[PDB]
Amino acid sequence: GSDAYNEEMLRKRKLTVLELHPGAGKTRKVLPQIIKDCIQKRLRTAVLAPTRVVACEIAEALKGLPIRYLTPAGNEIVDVMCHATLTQKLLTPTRVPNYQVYIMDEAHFIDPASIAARGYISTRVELGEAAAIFMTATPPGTNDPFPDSNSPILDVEAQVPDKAWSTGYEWITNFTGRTVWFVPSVKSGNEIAICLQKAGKRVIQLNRKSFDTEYPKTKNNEWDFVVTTDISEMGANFGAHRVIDSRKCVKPVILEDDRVILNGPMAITSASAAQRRGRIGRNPSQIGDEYHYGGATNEDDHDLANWTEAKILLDNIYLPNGLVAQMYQPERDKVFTMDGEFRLRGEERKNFVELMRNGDLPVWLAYKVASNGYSYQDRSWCFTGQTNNTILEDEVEVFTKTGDRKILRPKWMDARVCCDYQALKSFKEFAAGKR
Repeated sequence: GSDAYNEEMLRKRKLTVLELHPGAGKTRKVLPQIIKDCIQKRLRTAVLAPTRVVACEIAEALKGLPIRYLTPAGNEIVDVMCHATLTQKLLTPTRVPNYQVYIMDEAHFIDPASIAARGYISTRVELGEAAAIFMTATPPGTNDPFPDSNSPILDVEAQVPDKAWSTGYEWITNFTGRTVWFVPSVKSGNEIAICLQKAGKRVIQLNRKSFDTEYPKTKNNEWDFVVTTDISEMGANFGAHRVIDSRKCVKPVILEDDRVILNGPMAITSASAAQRRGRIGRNPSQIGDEYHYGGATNEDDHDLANWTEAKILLDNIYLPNGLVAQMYQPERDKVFTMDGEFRLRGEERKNFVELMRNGDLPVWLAYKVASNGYSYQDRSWCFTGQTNNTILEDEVEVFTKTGDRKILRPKWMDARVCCDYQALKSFKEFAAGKR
């Protein structure tokens, strides 16, 4: 694919993918060119970043242009927001400008709200109401683990250990410079960190929890190893020389529409493998950048909660005249449910929104509660299943809004609300009517 923008990509019915090499040297000389042109042509433009990190990067690039920065809360016709901000506005009937132009950065993001916004955007574009530009090193549909790069990358199939080692693995410990090592879980990373410091290496550990505090500590490069989960596949830049990829993740997976579990280690998609690899090969300067990788790559991931969630969101975004919001074309092969299967109506839909918005419940859980006639402030469903016992140690008592010391045992189990301590406590709060 190509990285070259031209102004013909802004006429209505156009959907373009700019396949950019990872670097600031293109996205942040390109995005401004597109935005200047949208201003030149008086086009109501929406610019969509995956995370808060990438929006503050986009804002920097566009400083001194008339841009409005949106959040969940007059001369500017160009609005910057998170993928999730768009999808939220769509779900919760809040007025959104008739955007003639959507620019989605990291348009591979496999996050329920991203998929669903790609679905809505592509639909509007098909109908002749808008143009769209999706920017991504790894477009949906592509299946290439080793894409184009800025510098050459040396790709190396290798024995990569998932726990500490005493002997062997000279290649890992010899290395002069700087390594990003992608792991499935923190515990696996913890084990590997300790092994590394028992070879006098210095290791920053990045995960969803540690990220905001530790990501900045790597910016000054006084480290030999960053040991990271898939948090670092998106909006995370390093001065590294090589990448070691286990080629594994842990994902929320649906078993049985009756249980979501966190299943791993399993094999990552080719997009994830490309993004992990994509931390190196960024600077034409640095030529001996390497990528040592473990297991194989797998695109059969229908099981993932994320794909059912995206579809739940999409079915609940409304369009005039019996039109059907479909997924971006390359991602339709992931949805197996009928169009409008998950559509909720009136009371059920308002509760669905409030349970995600004010409830902080996963899309899947929120759907299951609203699906079954249950209201926002009714929490009876938390204590009226069986063998769905959440446990601290050995059985979690809770002190309700209205009396009892009821035992917590919800009708539906989502691992994502009892996988942490902050997760569980937050879910305890919820059963207890206390938000």
